[PDB]
This record gives sequence, C-alpha cells and structure tokens, in this order.
Amino acid sequence: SNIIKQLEQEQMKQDVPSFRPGDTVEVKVWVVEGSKKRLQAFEGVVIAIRNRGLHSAFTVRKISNGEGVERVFQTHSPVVDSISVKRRGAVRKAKLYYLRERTGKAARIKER
Amino acid sequence: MIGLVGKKVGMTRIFTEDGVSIPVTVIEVEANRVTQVKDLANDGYRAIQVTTGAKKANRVTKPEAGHFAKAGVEAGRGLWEFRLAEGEEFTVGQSISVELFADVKKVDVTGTSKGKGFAGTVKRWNFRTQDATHGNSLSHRVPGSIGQNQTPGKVFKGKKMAGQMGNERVTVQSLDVVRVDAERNLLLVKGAVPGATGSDLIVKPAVKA
Amino acid sequence: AVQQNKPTRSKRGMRRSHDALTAVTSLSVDKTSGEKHLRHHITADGYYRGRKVIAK
Amino acid sequence: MRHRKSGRQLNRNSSHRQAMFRNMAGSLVRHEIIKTTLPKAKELRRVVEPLITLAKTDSVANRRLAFARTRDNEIVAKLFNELGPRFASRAGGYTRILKCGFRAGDNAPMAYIELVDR
Amino acid sequence: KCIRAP
Amino acid sequence: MIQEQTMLNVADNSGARRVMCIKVLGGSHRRYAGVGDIIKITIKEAIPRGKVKKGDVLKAVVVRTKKGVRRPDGSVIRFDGNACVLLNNNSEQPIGTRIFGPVTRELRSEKFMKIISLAPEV
RNA sequence: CGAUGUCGGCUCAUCACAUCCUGGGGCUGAAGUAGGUCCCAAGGGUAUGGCUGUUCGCCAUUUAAAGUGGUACGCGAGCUGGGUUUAGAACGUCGUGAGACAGUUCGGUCCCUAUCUGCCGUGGGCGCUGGAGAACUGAGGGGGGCUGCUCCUAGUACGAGAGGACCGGAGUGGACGCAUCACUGGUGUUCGGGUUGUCAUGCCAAUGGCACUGCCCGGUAGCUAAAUGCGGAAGAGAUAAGUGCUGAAAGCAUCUAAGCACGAAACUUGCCCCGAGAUGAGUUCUCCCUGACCCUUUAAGGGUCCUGAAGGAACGUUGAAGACGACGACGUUGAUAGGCCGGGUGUGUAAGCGCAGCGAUGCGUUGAGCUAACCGGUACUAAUGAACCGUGAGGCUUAACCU
RNA sequence: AAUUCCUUGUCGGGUAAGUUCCGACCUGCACGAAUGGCGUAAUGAUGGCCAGGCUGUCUCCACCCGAGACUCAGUGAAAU
RNA sequence: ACACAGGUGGUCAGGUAGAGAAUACCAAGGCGCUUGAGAGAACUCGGGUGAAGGAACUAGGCAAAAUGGUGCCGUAACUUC
RNA sequence: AGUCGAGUCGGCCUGCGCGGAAGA
RNA sequence: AGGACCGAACCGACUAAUGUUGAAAAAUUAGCGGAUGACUUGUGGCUGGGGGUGAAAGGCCAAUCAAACCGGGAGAUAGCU
Ligand SMILES: [K+]
Ligand SMILES: [K+]
Ligand SMILES: [K+]
Ligand SMILES: [K+]
Ligand SMILES: [K+]
Ligand SMILES: [K+]
Ligand SMILES: [K+]
Ligand SMILES: [K+]
Ligand SMILES: [K+]
Ligand SMILES: [K+]
Ligand SMILES: [K+]
Ligand SMILES: [K+]
Ligand SMILES: [K+]
Ligand SMILES: [K+]
Ligand SMILES: [K+]
Ligand SMILES: [K+]
Ligand SMILES: [K+]
Ligand SMILES: [K+]
Ligand SMILES: [K+]
Ligand SMILES: [K+]
Ligand SMILES: [K+]
Ligand SMILES: [K+]
Ligand SMILES: [K+]
Ligand SMILES: [K+]
Ligand SMILES: [Mg+2]
Ligand SMILES: [Mg+2]
Ligand SMILES: [Mg+2]
Ligand SMILES: [Mg+2]
Ligand SMILES: [Mg+2]
Ligand SMILES: [Mg+2]
Ligand SMILES: [Mg+2]
Ligand SMILES: [Mg+2]
Ligand SMILES: [Mg+2]
Ligand SMILES: [Mg+2]
Ligand SMILES: [Mg+2]
Ligand SMILES: [Mg+2]
Ligand SMILES: [Mg+2]
Ligand SMILES: [Mg+2]
Ligand SMILES: [Mg+2]
Ligand SMILES: [Mg+2]
Ligand SMILES: [Mg+2]
Ligand SMILES: [Mg+2]
Ligand SMILES: [Mg+2]
Ligand SMILES: [Mg+2]
Ligand SMILES: [Mg+2]
Ligand SMILES: [Mg+2]
Ligand SMILES: [Mg+2]
Ligand SMILES: [Mg+2]
Ligand SMILES: [Mg+2]
Ligand SMILES: [Mg+2]
Ligand SMILES: [Mg+2]
Ligand SMILES: [Mg+2]
Ligand SMILES: [Mg+2]
Ligand SMILES: [Mg+2]
Ligand SMILES: [Mg+2]
Ligand SMILES: [Mg+2]
Ligand SMILES: [Mg+2]
Ligand SMILES: [Mg+2]
Ligand SMILES: [Mg+2]
Ligand SMILES: [Mg+2]
Ligand SMILES: [Mg+2]
Ligand SMILES: [Mg+2]
Ligand SMILES: [Mg+2]
Ligand SMILES: [Mg+2]
Ligand SMILES: [Mg+2]
Ligand SMILES: [Mg+2]
Ligand SMILES: [Mg+2]
Ligand SMILES: [Mg+2]
Ligand SMILES: [Mg+2]
Ligand SMILES: [Mg+2]
Ligand SMILES: [Mg+2]
Ligand SMILES: [Mg+2]
Ligand SMILES: [Mg+2]
Ligand SMILES: [Mg+2]
Ligand SMILES: [Mg+2]
Ligand SMILES: [Mg+2]
Ligand SMILES: [Mg+2]
Ligand SMILES: [Mg+2]
Ligand SMILES: [Mg+2]
Ligand SMILES: [Mg+2]
Ligand SMILES: [Mg+2]
Ligand SMILES: [Mg+2]
Ligand SMILES: [Mg+2]
Ligand SMILES: [Mg+2]
Repeated sequence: SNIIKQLEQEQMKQDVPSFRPGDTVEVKVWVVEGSKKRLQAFEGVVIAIRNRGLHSAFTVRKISNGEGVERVFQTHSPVVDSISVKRRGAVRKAKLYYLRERTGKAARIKER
Repeated sequence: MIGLVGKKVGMTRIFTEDGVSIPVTVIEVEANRVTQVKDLANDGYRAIQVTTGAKKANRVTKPEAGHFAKAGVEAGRGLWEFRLAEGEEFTVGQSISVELFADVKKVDVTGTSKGKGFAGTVKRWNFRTQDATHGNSLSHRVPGSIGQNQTPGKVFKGKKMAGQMGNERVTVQSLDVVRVDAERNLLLVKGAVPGATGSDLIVKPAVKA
Repeated sequence: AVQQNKPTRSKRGMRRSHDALTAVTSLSVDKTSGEKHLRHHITADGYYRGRKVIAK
Repeated sequence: MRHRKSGRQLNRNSSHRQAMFRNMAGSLVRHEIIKTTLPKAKELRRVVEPLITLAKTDSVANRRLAFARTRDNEIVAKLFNELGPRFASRAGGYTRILKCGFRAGDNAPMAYIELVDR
Repeated sequence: KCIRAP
Repeated sequence: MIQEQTMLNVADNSGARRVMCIKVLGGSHRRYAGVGDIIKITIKEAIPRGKVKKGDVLKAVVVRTKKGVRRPDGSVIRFDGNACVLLNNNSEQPIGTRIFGPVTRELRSEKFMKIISLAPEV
C-alpha cells in the first residue's frame, strides 16, 4: 500500500485541471489509424467523477448525431491528451445520472 | 530454474506510452536466503530450502532457530524448497534476489486461494439453479439428482457436492513479467494471482515454453 | 427418514465418545486477594490482576 | 462470507441494534459502569468512545450531534460538562471491559464495561 | 397419488 | 450485449425501423453479440417503401450497444440504445446508403469499411 | 398385490461404442475442392427457438458436430404435475336405464427432522517404538485434454475452365475451466444527502422515532460477473488400423516366421492438485531430557521421593481462516483487536451567525459538515505473573565397524 | 366443433418458425332444432389465442436485510 | 385434548392527515406475545436491489414486476340504446 | 520355381488350432 | 331507482407460497369475489335415518354419510388370511 502508493504516484499526471460534475468539458483523445496519430475532441457534460488516485475516472455525456453517448475516461491514461472546462455547471448532486432520462430543454444545466 | 518466495502486495496498473493499461499484481520479493542444500547423496534429490522475511525472535522455536543457526541466516517467516535443475548450484547462506527474474518473460505464480468456506453446488461447481417459481417446492439451489437407481445403487466417488471451497494451493501459469525492480524488491506480473493481499506467493519461471 | 434396525448400545457409546466434558486446565490465583478465578475474568470478590474493581 | 466486514448483528435488525446501543450508551455515561454480555460490551466501545471524543470539543453543533446520537440531554450535558474534560488529554481507550463469568439464566458470557477513570 | 395407479 | 429476442434500432436507411435478433452467429451456444458482431435478424417494423420489408430475415452488424465497448486503457464508450446496420444475407455488405449516428473504431476492418466511410462520427 | 410411485419435463449425471464432430488410415466410378465406402479410435466436445403433456417429429435459424444406446422407459425420501390415474361437469357415441369409452373437453391435496450403506466436506483418537519443531520424497489418487475463422505458404500444386489444396506457419475467436477485483459495473437496511405523512424532544430553529431501509438519489470496504488475467499444449515413450525395410519357410514372391523401422485427440508420461493410516506408516535438518532409591511374582516389572526439558495445550486479543472443530496472526521484549491521530473515499456547501427578500427561499462564511468495513501511524483500552500437559538418554537379535 | 377417429385434414391469417388460436372449405368416423338450433349487447376469481406495458420467469445469476439451519446453556419429542 | 397464530353476538368510537369505521402516525388505555446467549457456512423460509437483454422461462407470464388519486380534456367497433 | 539339378503339383480322408467374434 | 358501480366492517374462498410428526385433524401470508340483497347475523323453534333436508355436489344431518350414532339379535357368517 505504501509500495503501491509509490508505484501509482510516479505514473500520475500533474496537469489535470479542476472540474466538477455538471461542468462542460472538452477531452482531447489520441486516435491511431496505422502509423498516423490524430487528436479527437469529445465535448460534453461531466455526469460522474471517480476520485481514486491513479484509478481516477470521469464520465462525459454528449448528444452526438441524434444519439446519446457516454465515455468513461481514465483520467491518468496517456490516451487522454488534454482536459479543458468550457463551462461551469451548477448542480447539487455528485452524479447526474438523472440526465439520461432528460433531453433538450429538460437537460439544461445552469451555469455556476 | 529455481523460483523465489514473495508476498502479494496488491494490484495496480501500468499505463504504457502507447495507451494500454496493464493490470498488474505487485509481488514483493525480498532476498530468499538458502537455509539448506539437499544433495543426491544425503537426501536422494537436488533442491534448495530458502527462507524470506523476518520472524519475531521470541516466536522462533529452539528447533527452528538451530536450523537457521546451522545455515548462518536470520530466521524468516517460513521455509520453502525449490528443485534444482541439472547445472544449477547454490551454497548455504546465499541470498537470491528478484534480479533472478530479470530476463524471465513469463512466470507461474502459486498461492493459497481466498477461502469461501462451505460453498453450495451453485457456487462451487456452477450447477444450474432450478425454477425460482413454476411450483418449485424448497428446491431452488439444491443439487438435483445425485445418482441413478438400484443400478448402481450408490453415489459415485468424485460426485460434485457442496463443501469447503477455496483456501487451497492454486497455480496460475504463464503470467507476463511486466517489471523487475531490484531496488524496491518488486516483481510486477500481468494479471491476477491467487490469494489475499499479504499472502505468500511462490514465483517460478513458466514451465510451459 | 428412519432406521431399519435398532442401533446397539455399542454404537450409542461410540457416538458419545466425543461427548466428554473438559475441566478447566487450571484456575488462576489473584496476586493480592489470593483467590482462585478463571484466567482473564474478575474474582468473585471483585479483584482483577491485584486491584479491586467493581467493589461489590 | 464476511471478509473484512465490521459490526455484529446480535440477532437483531438494524433499527433494534441502533436503539439498543443508544440506550446502552446512555446507561454507561450515566452510571459509569454497567454489566452486559461480552459481545455487546465490545460493540458498545464503538458507540460510546466516539461520543466522548465528540464531547472533547464543546460547540452547539457538537452538542446537537451528540443529541442526535443519544436523544438525552442529561447524557449530552454529562458528556461535554464532565467526561469530555475528564478525558481531554487521553487518546482513545476511554472504556475498559472486564470479563465476569456467566449469566445464570442462559449461560451468556458477561462483562463489566466501565469508564477508565471511574 | 396412487402407487402403480390404474 | 445483444441476444436472441433483443430488439435493435437501425442505424441506416435500409427502411427497417426495428429489428429483432434471432441468432448470435459464429459459435455453438454463443450467448452475446457486441459491437462489430454479425447477427441474424427479422424485421419487425419497416417504413412503407424501403429496400426491405416486415418479416424479412437477414444479417446485421451491431454498431452501438448500451453495454458499450471497452478500450485498451480501461475506458468505456456506452450508447443510449442498441443499433445495427442491415447486411445482405449472402454477401455481408450494407443494404442502405446512409449510416445514422456515431459508430466505433471496432468496425475498422475490411468487411465494414463502407459503414465507417459513411458514418458521421468515429 | 400386509404397495417395487406410474409418461414426459427439470436438476444431476454415469457407462457402452454399433463414432455425430475433431484425430489416424485403406479402397474409390479419389484431378483439385468436395464426396462415397470400410478399418482404427471413446480424449474431449456434441445448439437455441416455434408448435405439441408429449417421447418422437415437423419447422426456423445456427454449429466442427447437433451421435446411438444402457443405467427400475437413470434420477418424485431431489423439484414439477402438462399428461396419465378417483370423486364434479359436458360433448359425440353406445345403452330402455343405472352407466360406458388408451375418444374428447373444463376442473381437480405430490408427505418424510437421514439410523445404516454411499457420496461431499471437516475434525477427534491411537498408531508409525524416547520425545519434539520443521522441510520433504512420492507409492498411489484426482483434475485437465473441445474447437472455429482469418491471414501467410499460394491464387501455388491440381484443373479445359470453373474453381482450388496437402504439408507447415502466424493471428484472433466461441464454448468450457481456474484465479482475481486493478479496471467497467452490481450489491452496499453499518456512509452522506433529498423528500411525504405523523408523533416527540417545552416552543422557534435544529433533531430523533415510526411508516417495506417510509419512499427515493448517490455510494466506501467486502462479496462479486457482465469485468480481465491465465489454461487445454509442445515434447517424450509404447502402440491401433495402416505403411514399410531386410527376409526365408516356398530357388520366385512375401511387412514376419528370425531381425529392423514408421504410425493417432485412445494408452504411459509431460501440466495442475491431493498424497507416508504408502500399518510397505519412508527421508532430511534442527531441538530437548545425562537424578536418586525401595520392593516383589526379578522383568520391555511395579512403586516412592526429587525433577518437569524441548515443545504443546489452555486462556486472552483476533484474522482476506472458519458451521463447530481446524488453520493463521498476536499476548507488553506488544500494532492482535478496539479506540485515537493523520489521510483517503463517499456524499455534496452542516449548524450557528450575517446579508438579501413581504415570504417560500437565495447568497456569504464554505467544497462546508458528516463520513462503515480502507490506508498510514499510535500502547489510550484489552491481550497477566502464573498454572496445566509433556519427562529424566529411549527393547531384543544379528552384522559391519571400537582397527 | 366442449362433437372430426383418420388428423398436425386442406386453404388463408398471424410468427423467422404456430399439433394451439382466428377465418374458411365440407370428405358431419359420430351436429341439428325446447334431454332445444343458430345468433347475441352486457356480465364471468370461466376455457383458448394474440399484443402493448412490465419485469430475476429466463439467459444466469450476484449482493444485501431479516427468521431458521450452526455453537453454548436450560428443557426435551417422533415415525421406525 | 394444550397458557393452541383458529372460532365467538352486542355496546363505546379521541387527535393529525384522509371521502372514510380505509391507511399512516399518536391519545386515553394496554402490551413486548414464558427459553435465552452467540455466530454470521451450505440450504430453506420472508423480504430489498440489480449491468445488458426482456417471456428467450414455462404445460401455462405460475410467481413477480407493473398500473393505481383528484380535477379537467378526450374516448372506437358493437349495442338490447 | 526363377542353363538348372531333385523332388514337385493338386485333390481326398482325418487330429488339434486360426479368422468370422460389438455393450453398457 | 337498482339481485346498479368503486370500496372497509361483515359474508365468502379464485390463485400462489408456506405449513404437511402443522401454531391449525383445513390454517397463515400476499393477492381475490360479494358487499341494500335470491344479503348477512344473534336468540329460540320445527323436520329423524330408507328418514330428514338439499339453487342437486350423493351434498349435509355433532371432526362419522350410496343409508348417522348408541345399545341389542351377537360369539352374524367368513370354502379366506
Ligand atoms: K407445488
Ligand atoms: K403389486
Ligand atoms: K476415407
Ligand atoms: K470420444
Ligand atoms: K445417457
Ligand atoms: K420402475
Ligand atoms: K416424474
Ligand atoms: K426411494
Ligand atoms: K424432498
Ligand atoms: K385412457
Ligand atoms: K446398511
Ligand atoms: K471490482
Ligand atoms: K463495490
Ligand atoms: K420526521
Ligand atoms: K511417516
Ligand atoms: K477447516
Ligand atoms: K451554505
Ligand atoms: K451554513
Ligand atoms: K468532503
Ligand atoms: K361428432
Ligand atoms: K326433454
Ligand atoms: K332460444
Ligand atoms: K339408516
Ligand atoms: K359365533
Ligand atoms: Mg473466507
Ligand atoms: Mg437454467
Ligand atoms: Mg407443498
Ligand atoms: Mg420456494
Ligand atoms: Mg453392490
Ligand atoms: Mg455427541
Ligand atoms: Mg477488520
Ligand atoms: Mg437466536
Ligand atoms: Mg423501520
Ligand atoms: Mg412390506
Ligand atoms: Mg469400433
Ligand atoms: Mg478410457
Ligand atoms: Mg424412469
Ligand atoms: Mg416431495
Ligand atoms: Mg427416488
Ligand atoms: Mg393434471
Ligand atoms: Mg391429450
Ligand atoms: Mg379408461
Ligand atoms: Mg371411442
Ligand atoms: Mg484422466
Ligand atoms: Mg478495491
Ligand atoms: Mg457503482
Ligand atoms: Mg442503495
Ligand atoms: Mg420546526
Ligand atoms: Mg413512536
Ligand atoms: Mg405505532
Ligand atoms: Mg526373398
Ligand atoms: Mg488498534
Ligand atoms: Mg470528497
Ligand atoms: Mg441535515
Ligand atoms: Mg384429433
Ligand atoms: Mg394451417
Ligand atoms: Mg409466442
Ligand atoms: Mg375454426
Ligand atoms: Mg347435441
Ligand atoms: Mg321437434
Ligand atoms: Mg342450451
Ligand atoms: Mg442444546
Ligand atoms: Mg404462550
Ligand atoms: Mg365477528
Ligand atoms: Mg386500521
Ligand atoms: Mg442469513
Ligand atoms: Mg424487487
Ligand atoms: Mg436486470
Ligand atoms: Mg437496466
Ligand atoms: Mg416460449
Ligand atoms: Mg423452452
Ligand atoms: Mg399472477
Ligand atoms: Mg406486486
Ligand atoms: Mg472357429
Ligand atoms: Mg351490487
Ligand atoms: Mg360456502
Ligand atoms: Mg386473506
Ligand atoms: Mg361485480
Ligand atoms: Mg365491492
Ligand atoms: Mg356422481
Ligand atoms: Mg360431518
Ligand atoms: Mg343398508
Ligand atoms: Mg343369532
Ligand atoms: Mg365374530
């Protein structure tokens, strides 16, 4: 656990910005096609954060070409190139799973 | 070759630069101290006994202590044997370190599985449950028939029934060595290995090639 | 469900070969009051490991 | 299995356990020594010792938290006024369990649990 | 039920 | 995690609106189809004058699932519904000409390169 | 016939081989691909649905394949009760009628706390020849053994073309199994919060009880699968059918008689687990005990006093160990548990006070307060000085060595 | 057909697939007119069949809360 | 047959919510049901929750889940109106 | 039988064996 | 108005689970039907065994019913065990 704490901390990113459930976030992700390495953006609402050191994760919900999509990002994965907060949301809960049953005008989050 | 005795520290992951997350068991392998060398003359087979770790001086018995005194090693928490292959040679008192595994690609890891106590046939043997409803009377997770009739008029040995499950020696074979850290006395192997955190593990180079 | 043959007094005795009770190995003596007690329990006069406790 | 789990069920449901320990915690604070069954005494430490710790810092919020957990203002006042200051410089271990034989009625193993200074 | 019923 | 009896939406303009999985192909007692798996389907609902019709039996490739898909870093991508793309039963090639909604990089193979080419995302 | 529960299904199987698949072969009216047919082979594998009480069968869609049989038409002191198989009722039909029908139709109580054998697990006793603590050897036993597709070889061999290999190699799957919880998740009545009704704490404010945890939303540890690691093997030996080499009997021929070779998922190993009650009770290493006396039936004899080891057990604090036993850790020369301290995690900005608002509320103090089973620490509490069991150098015979 | 043995008759509908169901045909083994025939709104803890919704019924079970089961103390059966 | 989860006619009828003698929580009043204590295995019973799927279960949706109030809008075939 | 140099060929009656010969 | 509707008391008993040496010789739990009537219930009365009574199941007539119970003919008879 001390042993594991040292193995974990040496892989942890130092640059991860403060964000919060209900924030809109843009995550830049590496994608590979052969030997060609693009960066793909995934913008959406943060519906859940797992704070768990190196195992930290966060879930982003986006409506994309008329289809709800959630990505669970592993925060310290090198696949996640950058995270940036586009808009600060005002919610009360830690987890916004109630957004899954809400579309359009019902799904709006007040700014913080 | 020989293996080494280690302790299951727990699990983590190693993120690779190319994006992959590798689940790892972290095995603490402190020095294994040779406590006896079995010879073909005196013992009828070739092997080393090793100890690792430390025992309380007051909880090491006089028989145990005298055995370690002959070796000239500090008492460890136990004694384990490893069969020597032809050509392998070790001396009493020799410390063997995790560096042994430095050029080993795969290992087999042996430990004592977590103890589930008395397990039913559903859990222990993956028996199918019977109907939850449709009239079933008191026979939801019970094993069903355990034999035929007058012929043979008995239950066959090895019949799968409820009983103690887990808390037994298990070997998982052919786990990739992800890292050998001699400085920290660590071996990282890919994937899960038997036993609880804190439990002893025997790590040997993989027998399947 | 039930026996086809009356078990013997022998079989009865054998089944009860594990039923014997075990006397307490030994009683402890309080360092002060001198009185016997179960080890790790207070005495009948309310001592434990020399000091008066309870007081009843 | 119950690997790593804490808390004794004591052949009760949760609401009965909670009520029972609230009563028993009050009894211990009031009388400073009680006799009970040994497993109940061991569980009672996990209830009573946090109350005393809470009572080390006298505030309205703490009086109310204590009140929420005890529901007795005699007990809350005795914590805070008496016990909290009595244990100000003592890092846990406010109680002591002393085993005291077996109960006549059902052979239950019994123990005294007392506040250490009593 | 009847053993070896009709 | 699609199985026999699972209803899927259709992520193409073949004209099927609602299809039901009647077989997970490619193994004895194979339980589930995930993204990129071929299933056998029956059309339960079709639009009036499309390329296919109600009760037609054919193949489809699963392109979105609610269970979703894990990636090598432990990430997961989940969709709000289960959807597939109808394929010709003999030559497993898409019947439609448009793909609707995002697909995943699990279809990035020779068989389904047309689907990837038409999809508006991933 | 002083009762052997009777179809089918479910659950759980086990065996045979007359082999469905996978493996090995011979012949072919075998070019290749794909078949036909026979021989060897039982290691493992061997669909899900629609219909019907069905067995079966037909059908849909799969699969490498959807084997055939035995086991009281395997299995109701294991489940079901659709059918069959009582009493009600009706139809057709037969009968003057009561009634009748392996005709139909709607409805119609399925009991048993396991003594013995067996089987799955788990202990106690004694033994194994002085006692004790360990590590082993491995007689013997069990587990495991399935297979697709794609690519390369190669559009090669073969073929008029159409099509299209063997042998060998690489990858990736299905099903099954073992482990595990790092991840993704479930659960999480022991954590936090929202909220309805009502009762109470004098009242306000704040709280608590009850209503399925009142109803809900989240969620820690643990357990866990849908999660993710790993497995089946290679190799070896001896073979089956089969194919040979050399080779006479029988000047030839002949795989066989002498001799020699090859040959399969079967067999023996190789892999994993159990394992010396293996009474054939094994081995190795270490530790401990080096006192006197008395008597009789004088013997592997029984007492007495002194002695009490190594170690064990007991008791206590306990555990990712556990029904209980057992197994592991720890007992002050101490982190064994609880508490406590710090952290993490979860919930999501407490109370009080202030400000704004007529007010519900909002805002500030404030990511606040609270926070289980987690992590790192810490003798505050509880793990006691003892006592108990276990002895005092371990039979006889013979051999080799005391040289 | 609460009646049809042959029979899962045949044709149509519904389903990917329907021995059941619905419509129809008539070769009624063996319907039929108050031991009523055919129909019929409403009604039925009535029989059959299909949908939507819904779900641990199931794929395939997992975890949790309680009562037993297990251990201790007291009492103390039974069939055979 | 029992200090037996059964049966037994009449009268009385508080508060908050509620249409109510339903239901929840309480008053007056009455009770905790005459073995307890631990533990936290299988399995059984009674419950809670459940990823993806959604009748694939089964003789049969058996059981479960679900629906559920008031007001207003709106409501088909058929019909003995 | 394939010059060669002694037996050879095929039927009959009989003794004892061989295949034909798969099961829970 | 109503053998009207929804729904407690009250009267029933359709389904499932449990129970099956039961808590109970027919119940319990969750649902379920009727609930101003051909309703339900208290007290008392009348009908008697080839007899009663029966919205009919050979149902019921004191845990007994294709002929009650008790005593008697009676030691029926038993080519059966
Ligand atoms: K039943
Ligand atoms: K008979
Ligand atoms: K062949
Ligand atoms: K076989
Ligand atoms: K069989
Ligand atoms: K039989
Ligand atoms: K049966
Ligand atoms: K039987
Ligand atoms: K049974
Ligand atoms: K019949
Ligand atoms: K027996
Ligand atoms: K996990
Ligand atoms: K969890
Ligand atoms: K309240
Ligand atoms: K031995
Ligand atoms: K054990
Ligand atoms: K605030
Ligand atoms: K505040
Ligand atoms: K916080
Ligand atoms: K007829
Ligand atoms: K008539
Ligand atoms: K008429
Ligand atoms: K009579
Ligand atoms: K007589
Ligand atoms: Mg365990
Ligand atoms: Mg099943
Ligand atoms: Mg029953
Ligand atoms: Mg049940
Ligand atoms: Mg026998
Ligand atoms: Mg006993
Ligand atoms: Mg713990
Ligand atoms: Mg109890
Ligand atoms: Mg409650
Ligand atoms: Mg008999
Ligand atoms: Mg054969
Ligand atoms: Mg065999
Ligand atoms: Mg049978
Ligand atoms: Mg039964
Ligand atoms: Mg049976
Ligand atoms: Mg029936
Ligand atoms: Mg029939
Ligand atoms: Mg008949
Ligand atoms: Mg007939
Ligand atoms: Mg085997
Ligand atoms: Mg964890
Ligand atoms: Mg979760
Ligand atoms: Mg919850
Ligand atoms: Mg208030
Ligand atoms: Mg109350
Ligand atoms: Mg109440
Ligand atoms: Mg020759
Ligand atoms: Mg502690
Ligand atoms: Mg936090
Ligand atoms: Mg609050
Ligand atoms: Mg017929
Ligand atoms: Mg037809
Ligand atoms: Mg259907
Ligand atoms: Mg018809
Ligand atoms: Mg008629
Ligand atoms: Mg007429
Ligand atoms: Mg009529
Ligand atoms: Mg007892
Ligand atoms: Mg009583
Ligand atoms: Mg009444
Ligand atoms: Mg009420
Ligand atoms: Mg339980
Ligand atoms: Mg539920
Ligand atoms: Mg679910
Ligand atoms: Mg769901
Ligand atoms: Mg079905
Ligand atoms: Mg079925
Ligand atoms: Mg139902
Ligand atoms: Mg319900
Ligand atoms: Mg012969
Ligand atoms: Mg009415
Ligand atoms: Mg009645
Ligand atoms: Mg009821
Ligand atoms: Mg009605
Ligand atoms: Mg009503
Ligand atoms: Mg009759
Ligand atoms: Mg009667
Ligand atoms: Mg008569
Ligand atoms: Mg007479
Ligand atoms: Mg007589």
